[PDB]
Amino acid sequence: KFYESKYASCLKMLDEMKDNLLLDMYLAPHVRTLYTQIRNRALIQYFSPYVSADMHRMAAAFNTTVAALEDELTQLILEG
Amino acid sequence: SIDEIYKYDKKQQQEILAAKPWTKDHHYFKYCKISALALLKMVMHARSGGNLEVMGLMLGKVDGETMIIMDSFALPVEGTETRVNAQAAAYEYMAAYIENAKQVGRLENAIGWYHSHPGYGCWLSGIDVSTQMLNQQFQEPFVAVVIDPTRTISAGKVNLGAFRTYPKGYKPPDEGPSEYQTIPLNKIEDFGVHCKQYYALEVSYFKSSLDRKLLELLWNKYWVNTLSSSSLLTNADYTTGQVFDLSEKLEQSEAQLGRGSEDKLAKATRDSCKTTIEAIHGLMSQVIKDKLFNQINI
Amino acid sequence: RIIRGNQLQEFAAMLMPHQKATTADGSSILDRAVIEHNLLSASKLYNNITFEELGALLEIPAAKAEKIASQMITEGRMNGFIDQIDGIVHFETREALPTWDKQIQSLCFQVNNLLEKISQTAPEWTAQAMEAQMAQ
Amino acid sequence: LKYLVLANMLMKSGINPFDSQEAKPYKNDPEILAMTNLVSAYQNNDITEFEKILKTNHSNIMDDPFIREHIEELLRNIRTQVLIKLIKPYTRIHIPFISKELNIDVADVESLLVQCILDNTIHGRIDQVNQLLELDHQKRGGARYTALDKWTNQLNSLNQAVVSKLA
Amino acid sequence: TGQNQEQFLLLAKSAKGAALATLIHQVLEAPGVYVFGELLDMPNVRELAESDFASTFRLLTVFAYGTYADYLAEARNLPPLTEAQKNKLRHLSVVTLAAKVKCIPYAVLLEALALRNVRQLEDLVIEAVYADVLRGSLDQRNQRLEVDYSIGRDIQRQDLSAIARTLQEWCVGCEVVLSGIEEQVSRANQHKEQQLGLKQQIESEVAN
Amino acid sequence: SVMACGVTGSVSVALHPLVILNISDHWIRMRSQEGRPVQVIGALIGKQEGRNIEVMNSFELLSHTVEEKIIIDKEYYYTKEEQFKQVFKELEFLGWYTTGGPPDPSDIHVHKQVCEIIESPLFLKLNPMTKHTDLPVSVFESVIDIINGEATMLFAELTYTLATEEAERIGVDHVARMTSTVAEHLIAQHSAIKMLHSRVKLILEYVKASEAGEVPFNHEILREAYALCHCLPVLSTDKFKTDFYDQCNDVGLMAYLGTITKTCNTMNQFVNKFNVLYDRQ
Ligand SMILES: [Zn+2]
Repeated sequence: KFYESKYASCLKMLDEMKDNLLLDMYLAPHVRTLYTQIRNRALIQYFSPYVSADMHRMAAAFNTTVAALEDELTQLILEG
Repeated sequence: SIDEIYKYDKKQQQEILAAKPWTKDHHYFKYCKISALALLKMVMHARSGGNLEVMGLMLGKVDGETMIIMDSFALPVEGTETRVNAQAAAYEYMAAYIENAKQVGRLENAIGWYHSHPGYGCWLSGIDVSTQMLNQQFQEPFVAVVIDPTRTISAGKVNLGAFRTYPKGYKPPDEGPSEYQTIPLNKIEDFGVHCKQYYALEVSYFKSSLDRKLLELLWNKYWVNTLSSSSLLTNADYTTGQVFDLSEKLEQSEAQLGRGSEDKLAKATRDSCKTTIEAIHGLMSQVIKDKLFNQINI
Repeated sequence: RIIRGNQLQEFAAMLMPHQKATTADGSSILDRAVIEHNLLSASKLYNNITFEELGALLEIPAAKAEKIASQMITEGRMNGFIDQIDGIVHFETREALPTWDKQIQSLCFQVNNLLEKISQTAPEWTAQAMEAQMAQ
Repeated sequence: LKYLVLANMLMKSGINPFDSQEAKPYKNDPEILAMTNLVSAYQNNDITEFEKILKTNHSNIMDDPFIREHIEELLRNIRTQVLIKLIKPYTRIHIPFISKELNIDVADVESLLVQCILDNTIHGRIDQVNQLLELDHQKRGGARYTALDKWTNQLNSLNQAVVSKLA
Repeated sequence: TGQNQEQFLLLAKSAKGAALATLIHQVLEAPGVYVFGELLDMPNVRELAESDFASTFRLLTVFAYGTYADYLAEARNLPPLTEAQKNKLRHLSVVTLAAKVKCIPYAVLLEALALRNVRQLEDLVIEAVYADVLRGSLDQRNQRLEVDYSIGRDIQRQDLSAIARTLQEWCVGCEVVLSGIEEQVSRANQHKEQQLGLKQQIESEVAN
Repeated sequence: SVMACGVTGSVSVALHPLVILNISDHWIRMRSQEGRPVQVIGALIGKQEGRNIEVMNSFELLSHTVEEKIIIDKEYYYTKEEQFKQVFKELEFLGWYTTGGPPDPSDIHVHKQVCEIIESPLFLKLNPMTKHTDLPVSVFESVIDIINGEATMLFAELTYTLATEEAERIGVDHVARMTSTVAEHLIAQHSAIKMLHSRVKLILEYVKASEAGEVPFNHEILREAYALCHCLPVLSTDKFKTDFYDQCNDVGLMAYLGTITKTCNTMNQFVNKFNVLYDRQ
């Protein structure tokens, strides 16, 4: 779903795994980094083929609100 | 007599070829006289190759310490600059061309070879030196002409050199001024290795009485082409290529100052000067055009 | 030159039935050749043109003008590009500084033609005023 | 032989099954003629013909599950190349136009364009607000400015290194 | 024009009042004939001025000096013209506009030629380029006509001086540029030699 | 004067000066060999882009005379073609050249032989014994007309321009001149401008002579001078202004970076010497 650009279902399944993978011995102390790295990468892969993109469709595709997406994107432009 | 040089004396050439005065002195040949026709044809061929090296044969004769080039013709060969004696692949073609030329009154025989160095100056590489040494061993009297069509255009002056090699083991005498040229970093190593294995002849040009007349009458209309040159964009990619090189040269000159070849910065400064001076001359022609045709009004 | 429908109507009437051969849906080889000729000819008159106007000038629907222009561009038989939102085809302009140099050439060639015509029609004054240049 | 032609088309692109050796006289068979038509349609990249043969020879192809599973992948493989032939003369192209030209839903057009630009098969970008494809075309003399850029960087570091000498 | 000049001058020297008056309607309704300088300067046509066929001479004056708007302002006095002659006069008006400026907007053309839609204007410009009257290209988006070359129509015996007024303005222009070079070249030497001299002084202090 | 003398044809011939020099050299060499002027004959090669013909190179042709008629050796030409196609692959046979005055019956006879090789060949004639002040080169096309029931070939003259190749211009200029970086670079422009200034002054003096009187009035010539006056200024558009100042700022920035490099070098020299005299390294 990450390769097919289906980021909604991808983050849905990833958040469904999150709490269960949090219980793993060696995997847990990285669960913050990995998930943040994945999400960010997804955001880039989503905006890669666009010159002008609607933020409402993007917020709906990333399971978040438009203002939260605006903050996240502002952070992603500032460094990423 | 302007046209005296066009007279061909076969017996006199045979007498000179039997005498072989060049065997008595390795600096025997000092001058290279090139016809306006051969110059134009070689520069036109060189430009037609674009950024790729081309080569051809030169027809002519000898007269004392002077080598005379009357005509030239392109050779359909691959590997100019990479293959030693690349001309050899055109042997058959050269024999037929000359045979056919003799049928129409071209009497002069092979006097040398020419090839182009697009955007990297007139000199002989290692491959060129091997080729010319072969030619001087088996085809003497022979001369090597090198033309830079790209620098001709950018400098507004013909960039041509005529060269002859020294035999294996023989050392040149004391005097060697060596007129400076910017050599790109991908060629400078080979240049330095072989630069003392040959010498440069003094080049001059000639034209006939009819050429003289026709060129004056051509000028009466060809002046229009001088005020519509547009040299800055015709071969732009050259100056941008040179700047790239200049940048890498400056990187090396910075590495020289870092901790610790003879002053790389001064060389790079003369290179940047030359490139910039050519660019400003281009702008000079453009501004001249703007002053003459645009600033007039009603 | 652009060939009009009317002029083709008369020419088509000059032909034998066998010479009016049709490729597909009723459209003839000639019909299509004339459209393509006219498109290329229009590319020499304009820097850019709308499909509505191009269709009107070529006496074809605007969609057909776009479709055939698009085909000719893809096939490499015409140089240009299409803006589908603005509905405009842009033809190879070749403008900027090279055009300025070519206009200077035209002006100076006009100068030479004018001097040659002065010398041909009145050589007396041509010589009389020619000596004045050497006098300065 | 049907699975061989399916593999010839999925390989991208064998396009010569009955031109090989043993399959030469078998192309005339009325059972596998559908695959000959489909492999020729895939060879020339025609979606209309491919779908016409898939509608005419419906039971001959879609009853078998091994061909039906990869027929969508194959269809998309044709659609990609036809789109590439369609985008060439345009600089800005409408999405609804492509939707009506390829005969595929607007959302699936944008999904195909997203996947295709991500794999670098189509050079351009999508304007989702105005619903169009802004194709990559704007190219000028950018080689000079990059050379001047590196010249600037090297001159910066050099002048710093020259001033570093004195104290 | 060139062939038509001799062809109609031959008839002009062998024609009288009414025949000349109809010949004016024949030269204006003929393709390629856009200059009427030799025909207007004829004594045979000078007789028609202030006579029975005065409006025809005024029509020839409009076709050789004036524009289509000048014809529209005096259409009640001037004889009626067909679509071909109206077109021709429009072509000549575009030539006058092109003589004024290089880039002509569609608005000025539509107002000066009295046209309603853009294609009519575009087709007239095509007819101009096809009759070798104008050279150039049309720009649809910016709504402008880019003129490359336009022919000469007006002879103007009294206003001839203006031509020289610009020619001299070009001459002086050249005379500046030339002198400029002469000076700059001189400066380029004036620096060089000076610098060489200075170097020769520095090199003389090496011995000390 | 048996030739066409009527309507124009292709009327787009661009001639390269290399071709003129080839023909001059051919004539000079044969004259040198025979000790008398000889009519020389050859082939013209180049490119054809629609109705634009570009004459780029030429080569000598072999011929014989049967009784009084000139016969071109066709086998020689096809051999030569096999040879030039190896090094000028993009070029094509465009026509032929010879030396002399206005076209004659012999030229038509030979032209028909060349027409057996290519469909519509050009004919170029060079007069090496010209008495006049204009370049003695003319170019012709052949037209096939019917005069009193006889289908005959005639020549129609074409106007031509000189080529605009930068390397060729520099070569030709260098040849024509045959003798600081600035002083020697703007001399060809200074001579070109001087030539233009002469033409402009001659036309201006013709205008004033006509207007003042005495000198014959001409509607057509002063009309063209009016048309020439209206061609000034060349390119006053805003796009051209943006492009001209783009050029000027590019060269300006490049000059600034070049001067920076030179000053960087001068700074390096100074500090290298200061660390020796005023400092102990
Ligand atoms: Zn070499």
